[PDB]
Amino acid sequence: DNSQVFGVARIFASFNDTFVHVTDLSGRETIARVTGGMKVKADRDESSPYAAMLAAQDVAAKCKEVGITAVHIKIRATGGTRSKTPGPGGQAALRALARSGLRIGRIEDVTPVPSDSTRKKGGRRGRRL
Amino acid sequence: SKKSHKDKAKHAVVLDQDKFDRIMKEAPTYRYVSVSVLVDRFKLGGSLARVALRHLENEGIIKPVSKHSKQAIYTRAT
Amino acid sequence: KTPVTLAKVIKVLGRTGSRGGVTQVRVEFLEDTTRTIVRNVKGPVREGDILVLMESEREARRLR
Amino acid sequence: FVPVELATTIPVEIQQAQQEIKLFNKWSFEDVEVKDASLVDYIQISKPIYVAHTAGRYANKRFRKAQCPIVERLTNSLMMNGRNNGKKLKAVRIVKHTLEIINVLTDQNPLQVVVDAIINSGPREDTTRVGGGGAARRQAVDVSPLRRVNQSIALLTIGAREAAFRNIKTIAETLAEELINAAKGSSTSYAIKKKDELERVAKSNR
Amino acid sequence: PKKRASNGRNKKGRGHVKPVRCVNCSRSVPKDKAIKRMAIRNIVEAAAIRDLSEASVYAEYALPKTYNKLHYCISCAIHARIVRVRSRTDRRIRAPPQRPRF
Amino acid sequence: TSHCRFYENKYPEIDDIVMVNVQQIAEMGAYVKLLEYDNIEGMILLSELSRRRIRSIQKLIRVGKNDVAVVLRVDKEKGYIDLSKRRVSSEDIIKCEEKYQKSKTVHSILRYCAEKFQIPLEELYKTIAWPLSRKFGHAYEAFKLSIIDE
RNA sequence: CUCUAACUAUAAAAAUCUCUCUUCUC
Ligand SMILES: [Mg+2]
Ligand SMILES: [Mg+2]
Ligand SMILES: [Mg+2]
Ligand SMILES: [Mg+2]
Ligand SMILES: [Zn+2]
Repeated sequence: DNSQVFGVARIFASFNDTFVHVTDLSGRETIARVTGGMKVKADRDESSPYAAMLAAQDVAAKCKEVGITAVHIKIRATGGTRSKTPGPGGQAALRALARSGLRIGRIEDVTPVPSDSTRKKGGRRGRRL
Repeated sequence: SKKSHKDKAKHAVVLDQDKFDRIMKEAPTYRYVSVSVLVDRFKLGGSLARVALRHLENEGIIKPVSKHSKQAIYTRAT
Repeated sequence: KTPVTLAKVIKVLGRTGSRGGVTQVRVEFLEDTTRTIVRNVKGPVREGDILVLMESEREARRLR
Repeated sequence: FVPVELATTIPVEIQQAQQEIKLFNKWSFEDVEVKDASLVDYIQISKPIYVAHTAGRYANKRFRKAQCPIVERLTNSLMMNGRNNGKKLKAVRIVKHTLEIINVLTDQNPLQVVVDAIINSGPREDTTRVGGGGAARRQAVDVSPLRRVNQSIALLTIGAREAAFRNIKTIAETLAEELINAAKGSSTSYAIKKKDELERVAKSNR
Repeated sequence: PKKRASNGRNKKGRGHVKPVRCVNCSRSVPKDKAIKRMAIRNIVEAAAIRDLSEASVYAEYALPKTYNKLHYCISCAIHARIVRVRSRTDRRIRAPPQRPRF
Repeated sequence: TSHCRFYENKYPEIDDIVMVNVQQIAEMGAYVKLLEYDNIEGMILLSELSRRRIRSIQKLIRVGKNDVAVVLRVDKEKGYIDLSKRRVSSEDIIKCEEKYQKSKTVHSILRYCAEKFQIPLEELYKTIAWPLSRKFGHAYEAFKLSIIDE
């Protein structure tokens, strides 16, 4: 084999402040919670594709530091109450992972899907912007 | 008017034996020569900067490259 | 930190931006020409021109 | 060398051996080498031109502009407003003495120095105002090579003018000083200063 | 008068329908007057499909596809240009706009 | 003569909080001087400036007076500052004016001394202010203790 | 009288108005 030290990407992407969070395959001991929100300035870009790329580069450096070589992608959208759709920058995130040395495998979308339960904060007529 | 710049004399206009000493000394050592450049070291008002420039080309002190009106350029005689 | 890169543009991909003063094109790195990136640039160009870029990781979107 | 008989004789120096084109009869385009790859083919030094004045139809087409010799562009930039537009001879003389100064300082046949200043001073990155009203903010963008050389020229001339403005150090001197500082990487040049400032602000609104 | 034969509802003999909620404006909306879509798409943007493929173990991959049934209100949908205002003689054509790409 | 930055070194550190007086605006914002750290110039982009809507630019810029400042990025190789007026809160403003007064008083006393002696004020900070700021953490508190303790 | 596939993302504020109203026949 290639003796790859498998990790998990566990991408957390939303309409605001996408997250990057690598850990063990189970998800026991977390590595580098640092998100894209830890690297951008004006709050324009908490969920920017560039914020995702910066977070991905930092966590790739961290993974090389620790020894993780293969990583498993678990992207996420909030689901439940909010839009069921991935954060905009998360795609760049994964791409920034791919270009940055680390091997990848077993991409998954753990974006929750509910059975039409509870309610979405909003009111009857909906968001009245 | 309010001259907030506060420009001092910024140069002297009447030449002297000692600034003559400097002119004769650092006529070389300045591989670029032009009226503004020679003025810029406190030593000449500028009206007689041309006069000193004429004084320079007397005994093979500095060689010319350009001597145009409003703008003349020398380099130290090698 | 200057991993400077150079990319020859192959095609003009119209023009973006609300002003219409910035045009997006498809530029391929001279190093390993097999890959390309879509990038938006301010100022007239044509294919055959080469552009120096600091960054080599931006696929900028349709600017509005 | 190559002595030629005439009845209406022309000076010997311009009659010597000069199938060896020099701009001001003394500055060849030979061995003036193009540095930047993204800026090659956007500098016209290729054609050996005889003086920094040519009444060419150099604005009719979209991209015939790149066929204009770099010296001509620098001169035309040197023309300032209505007053310097109507006075091309003055600008040509000023740029001639500018190359003279460049030749005086650290030799380095001046044309290479000026083209190196050109390539150094060009901001490859810029900020575009994209946000509509509410989030009125600039965003990152890169810069066309023609746009590169254009702002390089513009920063050079604006620095020369601002430094020269109501200042004893004459415009030819200011321009040559800026060109020397820009052929190197010293922030003393106003042109390179603005180049780095735009690079920084672009690096902010990335 | 009457804007539409179906009153823009498409209930026509159901008495009532359990409401759904818009993805964007998030309004209670009758499930039939609830213009909605299958935003089918591959998990990755079409641009990087190359790079990721050689950035991964397990060659000859499948590249999964993420799905979503998005419920759009009337207002948000007409706002985001995903539904186009039409002439009445043009409105009635219920046929989908003929397979966007081919 | 005012020189010899109140704190230790020339270049501000990372995420250090300072105070800037507006000096000149071209289009991008307040590329101005600092009055707490070194007087080195630093950019202030307009989006890094306003919490409210940008209605009155001229009423807001207020040239000739100090204002809060947070440093985000520093040029430590040629000399420039990325500085902002958006990453501040009121309780942060409190310590901002505290530090403003703390630096102003020491600058006043040592400027008086350097003016009276004609001794280069950088030598004053070298010989006096910096050892006191090393012993006691700040030269102002050291002067206060000097009043009681010789 | 033989075809069933691709795809994206703005919503910043705008408040108001007292006028004259006029006529068609071989
Ligand atoms: Mg509304
Ligand atoms: Mg109606
Ligand atoms: Mg309907
Ligand atoms: Mg109204
Ligand atoms: Zn809606």
